[PDB]
Amino acid sequence: SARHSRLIILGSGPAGYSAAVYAARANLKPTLIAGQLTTTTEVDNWPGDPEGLTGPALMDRMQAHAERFGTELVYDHINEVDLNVRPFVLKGDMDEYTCDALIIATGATAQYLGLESEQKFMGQGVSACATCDGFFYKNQNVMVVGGGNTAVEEALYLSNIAEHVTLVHRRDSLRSEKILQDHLFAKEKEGKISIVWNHEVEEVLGDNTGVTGVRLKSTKDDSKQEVQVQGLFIAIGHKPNTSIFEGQLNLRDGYIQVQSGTSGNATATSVAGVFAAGDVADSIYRQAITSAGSGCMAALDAEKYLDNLLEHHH
Amino acid sequence: SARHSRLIILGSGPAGYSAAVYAARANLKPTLIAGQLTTTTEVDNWPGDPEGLTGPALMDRMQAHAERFGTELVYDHINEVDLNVRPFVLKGDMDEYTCDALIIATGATAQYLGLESEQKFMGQGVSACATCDGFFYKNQNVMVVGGGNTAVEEALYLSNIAEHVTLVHRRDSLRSEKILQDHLFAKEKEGKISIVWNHEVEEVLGDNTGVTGVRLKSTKDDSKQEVQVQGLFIAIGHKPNTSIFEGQLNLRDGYIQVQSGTSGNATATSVAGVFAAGDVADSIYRQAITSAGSGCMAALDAEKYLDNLLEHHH
Repeated sequence: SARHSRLIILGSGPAGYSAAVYAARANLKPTLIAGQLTTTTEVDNWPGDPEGLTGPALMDRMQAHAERFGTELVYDHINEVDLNVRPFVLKGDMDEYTCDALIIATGATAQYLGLESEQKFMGQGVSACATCDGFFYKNQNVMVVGGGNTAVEEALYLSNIAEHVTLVHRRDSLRSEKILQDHLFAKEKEGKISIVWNHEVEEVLGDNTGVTGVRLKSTKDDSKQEVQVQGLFIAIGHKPNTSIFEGQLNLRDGYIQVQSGTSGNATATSVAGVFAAGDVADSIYRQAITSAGSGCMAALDAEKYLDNLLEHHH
Repeated sequence: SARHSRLIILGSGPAGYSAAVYAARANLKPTLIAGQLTTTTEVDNWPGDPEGLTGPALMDRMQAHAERFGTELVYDHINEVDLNVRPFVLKGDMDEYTCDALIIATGATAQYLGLESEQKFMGQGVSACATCDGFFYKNQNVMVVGGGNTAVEEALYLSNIAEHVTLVHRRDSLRSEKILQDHLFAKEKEGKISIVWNHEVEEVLGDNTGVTGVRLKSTKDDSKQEVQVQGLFIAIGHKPNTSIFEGQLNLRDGYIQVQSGTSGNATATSVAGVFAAGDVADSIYRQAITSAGSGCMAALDAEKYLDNLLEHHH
């Protein structure tokens, strides 16, 4: 038989653990099913942790916090949901779960090159987050790989920090928005950004310093080109972790659509009783602190929903 | 002559210090003018700090964090602003400041009884925040003082934690919204909440345990009444710290109106270049973590605004 909980939070992470702490201190006894921050080596922008913080260390603290006030943690992978009936059904490998309210905090997944040189130097000068790691390379030279909105915005961000940015793309045109393109070409004219078209990364180069260069290979002939850089930012793209909700929730480009606004219920989805927090619904800011904030919001939204539902039953 | 900065953040606090950390790590060199969390004795819902945290300790850490990456802190009180001209003008007791973008993070102020017994037991069982301190009183008896939306919502929140809630008000009707009133009267019928009309707090009672009772005095005759409670929550009201912006920004009930939404620029006000973060713009959630999140959002909003402004000058 299915394990029923009043509230289930799906996903461990800043948003999920934040919702757990608030739901548990509201006396809701939430269940969290655990199954972008845990890959960052040095975390320097979690407000109130000025030095020494690492991604895994922050997750351990958030996990301990959720458990301290009585969250039930469950280690399972959910391969299917039914949001058409209430209580909502979550089908896992180990058990089936049902709940009266659901908070979805499944995050998003950054895509990488898939190169051993890239994995070798992951954390030693290879990064997927300009906002997290850009300040390291003030007055130094960096490279951004990719061709969509994300790559363009990261090169723009970094162009106020780095001495020079090299943006590399495998096609010869960008799939990004026209305002972002205009800003980029302005910076290129002033010498702050260079763009290398029709190329892909062949090998990440460095030593005990970490990254020192990148060898590119052209996608239209056999030629190669070495660029000296201290930081490599992989910005191929982000994918919200929403495949199991397709056809059951309103999505926009794979992100879960939430009500937002300034009059409460800001994390509500298109299904009553289902709330979404963090990077699964946020395409713009995508930081641990903003995710933690929305998880707190989802907890209060869910609390008010469950209380009103409670008022009319039995 | 006026001290010019590209970006000024007005207000120390979770929102202001969070915006400072992000603006400084973006290489913006922000100025923060410093002049609800710093009154909470034990802070138990800052995600990732499971035990031992105090309000002042968290502010010291956030302050150190903003300063580490190069925020210029200024200790001054702003008595007037001019947002009708650019760069915007801030008139202080010690200096005049101007800026190209402004982040307003001035918070809100909770109103108290003004009683020595209330101040005596402040932090030892007297609180202004049910969300912060309610869990302390699980399966115990509490009192909420006030008559508007805030008092009603706090009594509702606490009614799922405490064994019993006593809501006390000086008039004989509530000035709160009708849906909230219906929920309250439902809980009263079931014996979870009691309402004492036409009364005000005369003295807060307790010892080394902290609070043990409250003596009420009627506002319509000379009679008095003792209630045994372990926690007293003062919910007379919140006032956003916005008086100097009246007539210069769109306000709704004194809160600064922000764009919100899921497509970025969520902290933008009715004046281009002016952003608002934290409790000065949030009437619903009002927590340190949600304020910190919006301060991070305001930093990115301001970063994109300043960069575009930069592109077209000189």
